[PDB]
Formats: sequence, C-alpha cells, structure tokens
Amino acid sequence: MMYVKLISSDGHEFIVKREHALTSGTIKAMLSNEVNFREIPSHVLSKVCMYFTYKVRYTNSSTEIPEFPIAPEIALELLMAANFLDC
Amino acid sequence: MDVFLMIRRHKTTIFTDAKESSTVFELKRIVEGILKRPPDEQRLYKDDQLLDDGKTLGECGFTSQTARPQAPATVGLAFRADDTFEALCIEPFSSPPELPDVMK
Amino acid sequence: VLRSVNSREPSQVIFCNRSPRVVLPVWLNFDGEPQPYPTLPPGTGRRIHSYRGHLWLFRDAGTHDGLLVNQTELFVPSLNVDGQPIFANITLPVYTLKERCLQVVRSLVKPENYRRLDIVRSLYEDLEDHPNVQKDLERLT
Ligand SMILES: CC(=O)NC1(C(=O)N[C@H](C(=O)N2C[C@H](O)C[C@H]2C(=O)NCc2ccc(-c3scnc3C)cc2)C(C)(C)C)CC1
Repeated sequence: MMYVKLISSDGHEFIVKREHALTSGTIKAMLSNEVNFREIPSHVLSKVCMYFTYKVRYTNSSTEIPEFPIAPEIALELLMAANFLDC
Repeated sequence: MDVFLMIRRHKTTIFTDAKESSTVFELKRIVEGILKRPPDEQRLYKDDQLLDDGKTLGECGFTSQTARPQAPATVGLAFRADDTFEALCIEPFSSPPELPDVMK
Repeated sequence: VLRSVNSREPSQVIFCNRSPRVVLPVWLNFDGEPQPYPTLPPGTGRRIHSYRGHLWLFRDAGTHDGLLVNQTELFVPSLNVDGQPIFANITLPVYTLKERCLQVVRSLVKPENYRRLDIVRSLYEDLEDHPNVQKDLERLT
C-alpha cells in the first residue's frame, strides 16, 4: 500500500494512505512522498487526517452517516486549513 | 469488522485500519512495511499495557464502535535500539489558542 | 420550472429522520414556491399523506443546512404497491470539511461579528452566504 507523509508546523509526522491524501487537490499538486505545512499545527492536521478517513469510509455508502465532530477551540484554524487544501 | 487506529511513537503518527479479528503481531507486520523495523524490534501498547502478539485487537479492546473513522483509537509504539527497548514516549499534539471573544 | 404536478392521485409516505438534526420538510407548490411543513425531531418518523408527482426536499430547521433523502436532493412520491407506503429516508450528507467548519463557526458567532474574525475576506463572504432554499432552487434549475 502506498503511504505519504504530511508534516505539521511543529514537526509532527502524519503517515496516511496516498489515496486518502488525494482528497485534497492542493496536496496532489504539492506531491505531483513528503509534504511540509508551515502554517498548519498538529492539533489541526490530525483532524484533517481524520476527515480523510471519514470521507473515504462514508462516501457512496448505505450505512447511516454520523456527524463529523469539531471542537469549538479548533474550528477557526480548521476552517482556514480546509480553505487552503480545498477539501 | 474494521477498526480505525492511530499508531503513535514520539512525533510519528500512522493512520490505518485493521480487522477486529486480526492479531497484535499482524499489526506489527503493518508497521514493518511502513517504518522498516521488524516485529521483534517493536512493542505495542494500549495505554500503559503491553500487548501480546497472539491476541486479537478485539480481545485487547479495539472494537468497531469505539475505534471509529472520525475518532480513531490510539496504539502506542516503542522501538528497540541495540540490546534494550526504549520507554514508551508519545509527544502530545499542540494546544489550541484561547477562543476569540466573539466565539464566547 | 421546478414545481409539483397537480395529479390528485393519493400517495402515502413515511418521512424517516435518520439524521441528528431537527428536520424541516419543504413542499414545492404548483407555482414553485417553497412551503414549509411541521418539523421532525432527530431519529423520529411520521406517516403523511401526499400525492404522485409532488416534489419535496429536506433541511435542518434551525440553520437550513442541506440534507439528503434516499441519497439525493429531491423526493417525489410514487405509486404505492400492495398498499405499502413509500419510505423517505432522510440523512446527513458527507459535507466537505470547509462546509462543516462554516456550520460550526456560524453556530458560535453572531452574524454581526463575522467581520471581527481574523480571516481572509473571501471566508467572511462564505460565512455570510448561509444556506437558503431559494438559492438552491435557482441552482437545481
Ligand atoms: C384539496 C386539494 O387541493 N387536494 C389535492 C392537493 O394537492 N392537496 C395539497 C395537499 O394536501 N398536500 C400537498 C403535499 O402533497 C402534502 C399534502 C398535505 O398537505 N398533506 C397533509 C400533511 C400534513 C402534515 C404533514 C406533516 S410533515 C411533518 N409532519 C407532518 C404532520 C404532512 C402532510 C394542498 C394543496 C391542500 C396543500 C389536489 C389533491
């Protein structure tokens, strides 16, 4: 299986499936196997990775869909990341 | 049934899934393909508890309704350098700032 | 363009709310005006009387966020076979991460304060441009 490494501004290294990371057109362009994000800290990028897993699992599925949870304290930063990543 | 995991050591975090019926040892083979260290140089943990190779992830408390895609369960990881194993160390994620006033 | 047909052929329907939101059903009348109907609490169901060729869509009653019905945007009652009703299963879509972040930020900040947020102008416009049925009717056309 092909994995890629996404690195947060504080040096946390997140290893995810390549297919999952291609959810983002921005990440695809940065690849085309490691990407550094200078403006995205780990408490945000970890959530981004969890969104990829959630999306791939529940897209085109029958089983009832649960809400994607976002704590108030990270919502503003997560919004800015999602805008940059187009996801 | 699929379980969704974060496998964590120091500042490394791997997102992956596995079967509830799969074994601890089989999860080490997954880590081996990604980080290039064999099973005999790996220890896996749930919180502070060392996991035995022969046990299933289900037996050890990773079940499909607690290890969810949007909220995966954590498995700790320690490597052996030379003769002995390092202690389990997982660096915490960064802290969010204060909520702005207009969000209170 | 998008409007119910006046067929007068009865059709019984179960509205089943399999979402965690409060649900607003909306009937598109014979001139295409949206007409709101009583809400459904999370997890609950109602047996209602509608007609063949009538158009319905479903929204979050508090925010107007978009919801799906049998995996799509619009629901049209069909012919009942053997007296059994048609099921309208109402669910959350998989929202984009951006739209979900906008939902959460909208639920915490009063509209007058969107401009005090420290973000690019385009995201302030994205917040202000909140979900709305008329907007989506124009899109669907
Ligand atoms: C008299 C007449 O015009 N009959 C016809 C018709 O189309 N009637 C419409 C009608 O009865 N409709 C339109 C929609 O198909 C639904 C249906 C109606 O109003 N059914 C009653 C009803 C009441 C409550 C609810 C709901 S929705 C959530 N909770 C409830 C209880 C659903 C349906 C209406 C023009 C009177 C609004 C021509 C066949």
